[PDB]
Amino acid sequence: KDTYEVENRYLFTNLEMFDGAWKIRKDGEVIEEKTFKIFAEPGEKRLLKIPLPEMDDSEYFLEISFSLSEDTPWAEKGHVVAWEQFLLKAPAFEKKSISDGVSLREDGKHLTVEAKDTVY
Amino acid sequence: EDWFKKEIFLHFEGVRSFFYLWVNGKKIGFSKDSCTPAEFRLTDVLRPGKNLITVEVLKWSDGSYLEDQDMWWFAGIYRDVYLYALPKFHIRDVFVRTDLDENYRNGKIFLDVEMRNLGE
Repeated sequence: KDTYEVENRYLFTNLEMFDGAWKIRKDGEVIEEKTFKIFAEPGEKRLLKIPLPEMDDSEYFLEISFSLSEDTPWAEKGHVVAWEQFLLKAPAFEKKSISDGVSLREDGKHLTVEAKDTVY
Repeated sequence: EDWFKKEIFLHFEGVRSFFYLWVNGKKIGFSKDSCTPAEFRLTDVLRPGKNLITVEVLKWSDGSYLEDQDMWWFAGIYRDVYLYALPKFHIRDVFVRTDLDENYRNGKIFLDVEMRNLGE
């Protein structure tokens, strides 16, 4: 969950040329962003350690991305060349006992069901 | 004379297989199915006292192509005919349905009443 293996598949490019970033998303919204650099020659595999926070019953998702450190003839600083995402933790589902009532009215052509301020 | 403060209808219960209708020389229309009724409103083309009803009946029609039952081919006004009068404002159609509870004990009645106005 905290350990990730990066593999450089460029023929003639070191991964040091790119700005690394990782983000953690709680139920879709983010909560933690960090930048990093990683040295890896063409072909090489390198490990990446990501400290994780204590996590409540929400659903957590990591996203790891590389971008352009500075402008290029074909694109501007920050442009994203590669990303991958992973489920950290699934969510805990709640189930709630409902005590409140529901009415019902039958007529020739309709069944009517009332609950709070909604009629079906 | 007391019929003309009301709406008058000419009802054929059955005719096989096609027929035209004239009233007092004039052409009211036609009808094709041999086993359901034909009804005409005649309040406008009818006069107090003596009135002439003329009916032309054909044995074979395009309606015969759907009446190829394993049975004798007959023809002619083979069910009752009659006139009757309703108030200007009258009950055109009724649909009565009935439900029964899960135990088949208690009942519900579902009533549709269609009304029709003609100058009331």
